[PDB]
Amino acid sequence: AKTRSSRAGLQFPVGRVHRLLRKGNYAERVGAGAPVYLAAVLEYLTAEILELAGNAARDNKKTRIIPRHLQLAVRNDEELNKLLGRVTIAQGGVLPNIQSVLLPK
Amino acid sequence: TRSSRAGLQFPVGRVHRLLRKGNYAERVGAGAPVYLAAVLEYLTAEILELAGNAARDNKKTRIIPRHLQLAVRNDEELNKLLGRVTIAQGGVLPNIQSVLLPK
Amino acid sequence: HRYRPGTVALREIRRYQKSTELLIRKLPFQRLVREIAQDFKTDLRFQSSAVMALQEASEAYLVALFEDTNLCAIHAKRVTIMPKDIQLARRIRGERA
Amino acid sequence: PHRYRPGTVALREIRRYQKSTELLIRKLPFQRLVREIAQDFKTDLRFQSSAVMALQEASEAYLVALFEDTNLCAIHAKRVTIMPKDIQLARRIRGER
Amino acid sequence: TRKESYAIYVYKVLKQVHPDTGISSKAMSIMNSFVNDVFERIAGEASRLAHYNKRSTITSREIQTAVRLLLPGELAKHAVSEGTKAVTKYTSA
Amino acid sequence: KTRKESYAIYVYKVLKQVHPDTGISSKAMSIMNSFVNDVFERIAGEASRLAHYNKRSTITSREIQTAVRLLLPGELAKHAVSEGTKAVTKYTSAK
Amino acid sequence: NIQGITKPAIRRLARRGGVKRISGLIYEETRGVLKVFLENVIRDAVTYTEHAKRKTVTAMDVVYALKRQGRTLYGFGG
Amino acid sequence: KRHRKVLRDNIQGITKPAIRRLARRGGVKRISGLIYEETRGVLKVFLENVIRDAVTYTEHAKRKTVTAMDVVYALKRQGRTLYGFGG
DNA sequence: ATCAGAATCCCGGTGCCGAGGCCGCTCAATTGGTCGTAGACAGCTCTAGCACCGCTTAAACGCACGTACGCGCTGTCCCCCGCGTTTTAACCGCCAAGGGGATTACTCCCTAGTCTCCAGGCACGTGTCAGATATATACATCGATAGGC
DNA sequence: GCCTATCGATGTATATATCTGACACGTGCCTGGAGACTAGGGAGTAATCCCCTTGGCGGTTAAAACGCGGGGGACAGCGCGTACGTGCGTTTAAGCGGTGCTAGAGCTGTCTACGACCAATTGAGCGGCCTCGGCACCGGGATTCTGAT
Repeated sequence: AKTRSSRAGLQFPVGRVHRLLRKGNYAERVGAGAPVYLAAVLEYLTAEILELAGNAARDNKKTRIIPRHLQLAVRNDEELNKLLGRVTIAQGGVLPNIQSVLLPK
Repeated sequence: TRSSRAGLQFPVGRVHRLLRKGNYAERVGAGAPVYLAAVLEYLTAEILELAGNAARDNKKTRIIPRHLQLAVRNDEELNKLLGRVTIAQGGVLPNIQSVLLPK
Repeated sequence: HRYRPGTVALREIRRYQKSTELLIRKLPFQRLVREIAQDFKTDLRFQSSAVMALQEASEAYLVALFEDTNLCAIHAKRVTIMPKDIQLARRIRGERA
Repeated sequence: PHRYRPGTVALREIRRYQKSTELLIRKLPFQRLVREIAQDFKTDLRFQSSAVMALQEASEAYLVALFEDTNLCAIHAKRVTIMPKDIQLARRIRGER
Repeated sequence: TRKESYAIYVYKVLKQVHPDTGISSKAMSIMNSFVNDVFERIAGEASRLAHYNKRSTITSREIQTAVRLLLPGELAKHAVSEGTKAVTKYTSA
Repeated sequence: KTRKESYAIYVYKVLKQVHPDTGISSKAMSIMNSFVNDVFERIAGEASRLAHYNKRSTITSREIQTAVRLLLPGELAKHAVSEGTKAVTKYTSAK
Repeated sequence: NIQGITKPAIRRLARRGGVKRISGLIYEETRGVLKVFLENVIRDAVTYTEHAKRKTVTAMDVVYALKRQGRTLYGFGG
Repeated sequence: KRHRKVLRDNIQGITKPAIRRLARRGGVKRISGLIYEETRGVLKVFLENVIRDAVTYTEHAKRKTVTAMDVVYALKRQGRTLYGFGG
């Protein structure tokens, strides 16, 4: 368990995050605890999106998450759609939505 | 001083220092602050010229936030540049839709 | 004598688009700011300039929203602005979910 | 004979295309248009196979969102047809010019 | 050439959340871009916050407050919790 | 007390250049200072991102030129670019 | 005290916006919109203040929060 | 006939059924007839902005080929971040 | 087309405090020198972007007809608007605590920086399984028909 | 004037069958991360000064609030006619396979100017303090809009 990610209990890297912070000119002295926190946050968000997209894949009888499933997961959820609202997912399409005025009677 | 050497009134040295303490890049070239100061001076001159023209049209001899707002919103390019800015104590440009006016 | 419905309205539009003052009253807005803030952290002090800036931003935002609302009203061949107009204007801007 | 009515086939088209990720503008004409829009800014310019595809994806995403806003402006004015006034309003409220 | 990506880490997270579900190369290319974008947003907010307070360091706290500012309410409240867990049991060892 | 800096004198010299007899109020002074700061940070962040994009570590005049071309509008990015090039040229001419 | 934003105040705000005639239901909608706006802009000012070990919400915090939401305010400290 | 062809202006190459298809993905039931030459102009303007920014990116790097990263950067400079095509 | 008559313009006197100078001072910019990484510059490889033709084939185009949606008109109504009147609290002017922001100096631990060492991380090459794609089914959506009720 | 049986017209969804192309997994390697250690300054601490927000009082005015009449606009209904949808047959060009070339991306290696740091010096620039003129105002006339004659 020599890796910092092992001590942090995260799958996302901590050394890579620290290197990116240092070489990104974000500040002149990156703290030792910042990479762990940021890696944990990114892992949390990735897990949230992936778990929401896999449910859509299951509902569509698919064993592979394609961009459609990611689009459905992000746009359906209110918080993710708020964070990723003004962002385009390539080959994601649009949410099915037809409005009451247009439907026939 | 580099400001006189560059033929500017804006501060080249302070622009260099601010580019340096802002973490923008590890290294800052010699010509970057001169160019940035020249561009800033040109933009300031443009805004001040239009604002002073507006103040003269209003007979005010001192530019006030209202004149700055009028100058910015009357010029298309400056309005695009300052398009999501809200100049304090500036007001709104006079505009009433034709439908609202009586026939 | 009396003025017809609409003419003094035009006079007020020509009056208030010509000034640069703050239309909302200062003290009620101050109280609103503090009661909103208390929901996040208790007993927060405010710099006078902080509330002044908040008021200026709020008036600017509301005036721009009312401009969009008026455009929406004119779209429907109406001169009255209605809540649906504000809803449409805020939505198109993406401000409303 | 069998004759569907104004708007009956349209709804099936909406359901079909809203369920698909396919790129609804054909690639070659859009590529040509991209190159000639790029040729006013700089001559002797080449494009990768993926740059044009990214441009097209962004373009139809933008246009689809704009058409959603246009339909909603149309419904605002008690209409089902989307007209150029609707697009102009839906781009004015969002600040684009 | 030599190129780096987050793909393997996203795939391990996938195996945790959904051990039986796979992912395409395009979905992975989208998830990697998402991770990078969120990284840049949070890091830039933290850097600006350090600049505001005349500081010169990005600590775990500045990341916490950038998370609070950026992420929505519920996502922010869960992300701060799990990040605090990670940092506290990292510093424990 | 503290020691604060502002772009208040240089703006006041540019004002004398454009309009020799016009003045500026304190609120307008602060507004112009905020404008200068905002433009500075915009054109510096754009240059920093451009340097990062090309695996670059130095912010030189070329980055500032291209950032002024990306950020500023069509006709306002022409006179500004010419002025910057002139300033750089005459600065490098003199020692 | 959201009712403190009086009907005539909203009417004046509408007149400065070019509105000629206002429905009677506009006022509550405007008050709600203003409350959401203020909540959004103060939840960030209070965070900028909490991170600083300050109990006073300065104009700089408000300016930073407003700039963060794409609303740059000139003249109040920036 | 076996002489030459019209050489259509290619902003017309974005044909009527293509614009109609885009509208139908947007949830539009009925469409006007004057909304095609307006959609063409809107798309053209959008492309001019994005391509000008991406060609500035390309020129700064001293390249003759417009990379996908240039397009992504140009889009992200305008609040239109594109996921999946680089970055 | 016309008057009287509210409501902004126009003008002169007043006068208050903020903009515009002038000074003392310090700390930040400038000059001069040295050193080291970094970047323009030459060179070579070969990836992939450029045009074209050939061939298929589904989308696009042109045209006809019919229906329904848009637009103008009319009429009823109610709900806003403009004025008067009475009520409320915002504004301001002043004084006064005292809580909290900003400084100061001291001090210790956290982070950059260096060197060594090796295991995590992807390119490359791979086998096979999810999914594209079918055409078959079987079953709904939908005028159109014409029956009483 | 229904709306309810019912047609035969098309569309969608679901069923099993066989491929491929792209997705997992493994292999070998190396470049970046981990483990030592150092020096040093950035952040935390306590302590002090003093601005500055808070709350209180009183007065006075403006503004907000409530009520009224009435007229102008929102809304429903109706009719007309042109535009848009839908289907047919025919024509056009996109899509994918070729062909061939070569410009240009991307790598290494070189080396030398530009810049990063330090130290000593000095003057630009900031604040203290001061003053004089301009603008907000106040009230008085003329003016231009107007509102029913």
